[PDB]
Amino acid sequence: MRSIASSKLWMLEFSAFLERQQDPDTYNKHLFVHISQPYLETVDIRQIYDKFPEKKGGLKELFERGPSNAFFLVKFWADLNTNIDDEGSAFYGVSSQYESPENMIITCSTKVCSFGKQVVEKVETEYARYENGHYLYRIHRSPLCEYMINFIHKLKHLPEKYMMNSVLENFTILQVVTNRDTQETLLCIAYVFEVSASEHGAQHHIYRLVKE
Amino acid sequence: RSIASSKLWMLEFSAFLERQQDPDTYNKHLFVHISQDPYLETVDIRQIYDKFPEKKGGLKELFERGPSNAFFLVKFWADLNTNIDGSAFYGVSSQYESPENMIITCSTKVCSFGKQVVEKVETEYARYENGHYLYRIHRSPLCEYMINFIHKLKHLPEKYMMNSVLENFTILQVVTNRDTQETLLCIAYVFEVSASEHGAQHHIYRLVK
Ligand SMILES: O=C(O)[C@H](c1ccccc1)n1cccc1
Repeated sequence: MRSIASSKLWMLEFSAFLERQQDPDTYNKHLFVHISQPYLETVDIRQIYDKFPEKKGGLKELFERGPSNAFFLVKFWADLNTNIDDEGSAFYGVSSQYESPENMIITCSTKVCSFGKQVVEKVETEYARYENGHYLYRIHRSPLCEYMINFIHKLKHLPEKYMMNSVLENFTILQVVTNRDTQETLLCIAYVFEVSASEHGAQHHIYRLVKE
Repeated sequence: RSIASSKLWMLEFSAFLERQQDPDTYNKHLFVHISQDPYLETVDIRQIYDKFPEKKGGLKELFERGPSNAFFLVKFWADLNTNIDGSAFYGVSSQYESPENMIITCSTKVCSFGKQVVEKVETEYARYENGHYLYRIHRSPLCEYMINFIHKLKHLPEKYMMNSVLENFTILQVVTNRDTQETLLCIAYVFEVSASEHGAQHHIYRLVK
């Protein structure tokens, strides 16, 4: 009730970044969004069904199947203050780490919704490595999908942050992590976005979704 | 004076939303509309290569092949003041005229923030009328990408925001003689949203080097 964790799986790290080679040896790594990990604040899941309305297979159906301790909402304030010109010397990447007390094979589903419609669905199977009494699932510098690279470039073309925020009111991502054998939902994370108001600095706020 | 080469000219072009209100009453909202003596203003085609499809088969290559008199830029102020909340038909219509009986190939490419997102290709056929030859597209369905795009623009709170988005949105239409492969007309389209009370408007330019 302190972090993005169920009984069987927890997020340690998540990041999306732009890495720009300045020299043969020297690199700038700009973090668009970044989580690295007292009680979490709570949000009743009915407050967010309007942004994730979906019928069959949707958030509501997933939540009702449970377990109710697997469901989180993350709000990101994305830092878009970075140069995106010189494409050749740029790598858009994602990294993440999860941890479990047991050796599971997991299925990770990511759905991106834009103005109501599902625009991307990515499904991957991940496998653990034993490390320090636990089982670790680690993605290191995987390429950011092209949709998201192009979305960032579109946001940055807008002349005012308030326009970026208007667009982002209609943008969500839903991540569902499932045990491949048991089909148990291990983690389900709903993500919403604004652009960070600050000149430089990504922020996040994590909530535990409830229904009480 | 108008969108015309030696071998083909546009008479009419429209995109519309038709909403049947009862058995005999319908609303027809025009998003954009051209119906057609001073000279057209000119635009250097190098200014617009970055907004259109480049590389093999791209605007630059097409322009250099010529003929140079076949190339036009149309700016639309699209009228988005209409209800888009079931009984609706989103449609496109157009008419062309030629002095010769050709089979024509119409290619339409939609480009969004650099990338080609839709390509449509159609073959159209002539009808003789009074020593010339007429081509007509009547109530062809607007592609799903464009409907949706309209619906997304209409969710935005401000027309200036809609116009910022539209700066990186273009459509390229290339009309070719199917048998000779001659370029008959090439029209680059760019967009703004029309202001309140305004309706649909357009401005036509002749692309040059
Ligand atoms: O979704 C799109 O492709 C674009 C858009 C998306 C993100 C930023 C700027 C424009 N759009 C169009 C209408 C609302 C957003």
